[PDB]
Amino acid sequence: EVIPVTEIPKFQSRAEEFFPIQWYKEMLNNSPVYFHEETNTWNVFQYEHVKQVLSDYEFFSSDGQRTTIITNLTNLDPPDHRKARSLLAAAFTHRSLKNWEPRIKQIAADLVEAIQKNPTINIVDDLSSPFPSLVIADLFGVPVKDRFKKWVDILFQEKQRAGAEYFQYLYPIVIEKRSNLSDDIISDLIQAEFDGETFTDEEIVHATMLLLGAGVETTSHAIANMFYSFLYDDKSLYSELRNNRELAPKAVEEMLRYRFHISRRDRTVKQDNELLGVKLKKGDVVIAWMSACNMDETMFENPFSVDIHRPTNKKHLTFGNGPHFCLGAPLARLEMKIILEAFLEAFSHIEPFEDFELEPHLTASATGQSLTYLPMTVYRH
Ligand code: HEM
Repeated sequence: EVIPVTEIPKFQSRAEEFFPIQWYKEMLNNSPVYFHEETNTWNVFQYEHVKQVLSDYEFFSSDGQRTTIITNLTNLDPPDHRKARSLLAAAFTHRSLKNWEPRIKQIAADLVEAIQKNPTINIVDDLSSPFPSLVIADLFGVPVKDRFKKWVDILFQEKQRAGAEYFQYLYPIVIEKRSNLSDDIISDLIQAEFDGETFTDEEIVHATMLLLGAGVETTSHAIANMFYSFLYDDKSLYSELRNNRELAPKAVEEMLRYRFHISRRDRTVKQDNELLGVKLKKGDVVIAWMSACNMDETMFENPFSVDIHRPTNKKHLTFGNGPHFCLGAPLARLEMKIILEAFLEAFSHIEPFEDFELEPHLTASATGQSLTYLPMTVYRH
């Protein structure tokens, strides 16, 4: 049973759903452990409850009958999760993340080089939408000619057709790489082994589709919302980053705490318990609202303000917590750092369009509402 999580807050505007800080403050102050009769869900907003739901799989299972949304990795609890996680993790080593940085830098340099003389840019079409698709295509090892945005657009049934077309495209590339191994994700998934078990070629195609669904639109949203913040939240932050070019990672971590909305994951209660202060029964569904708990003043001082120097920022739960903690988190942080650093090198100052209207430039997405357009005036020094 697909649970329509959109019906819990019932937002009055796309703009509110895009940045629901008023609703987070209401739930944290008045209703932090909230039973929603219409969806038959429990809803938790406080940092210590959200963290417990995400990680304590003995009590809060990822593999229940009801959900908020090809290996089903995200739907497995330990012990069955260990093999799937280990085989996919073979493509996300410390060595690969080190080797990816100069490749991702090249891609960012080319995207920014295309807009370097622009008086005005559109973050979405010029940067946030193409960049994570161009990156994942390079990291997969796709032929240079195919270097792909189309796929994830369509991968959003339209869905049956698109998945069958991706499969026919990639299946012969995996077979080819099995005989012709290179430093790319597909080659690392071919060589992966757990207790003598390996992926089949078909499983590797599915693994790449899971990585596309996990890592493209999420990263696009995170980048667009970071640039949104520089225009609309702390308008002095961009200047601070220009003045000290080592601050990019701190800025990325604060934009993942402050401007990624809405982050929520569901679990199914596995055993009766009152760990969240209320009696729950086996089969109950709990939604953990990570974006809300990222503004819990018990963990984050001055939580409704941008502060890239807040020493707790690295504790945000935008990537989850526990066994399912985002496999892509290092890559996501690297992509956001590299695109921000390339942008800072090109542009001395950015300004919003006085006439930009948010409501007409938001569309429904898996995370709530996403920018369709984000204009800015840019300057060079
Ligand atoms: C800003 C970007 C991203 C965000 C906000 C994000 C968020 C998340 C979250 C919250 C989970 C945990 C789900 C849960 O507990 O139920 C997760 C899992 C995962 N993410 Fe990410 N993600 C991002 C980028 C990426 C990228 C770039 C990749 C890969 C290229 C990726 C691959 C995955 C995978 C494979 C899992 C499943 C791990 C498991 O279930 O063991 N993600 N992501």
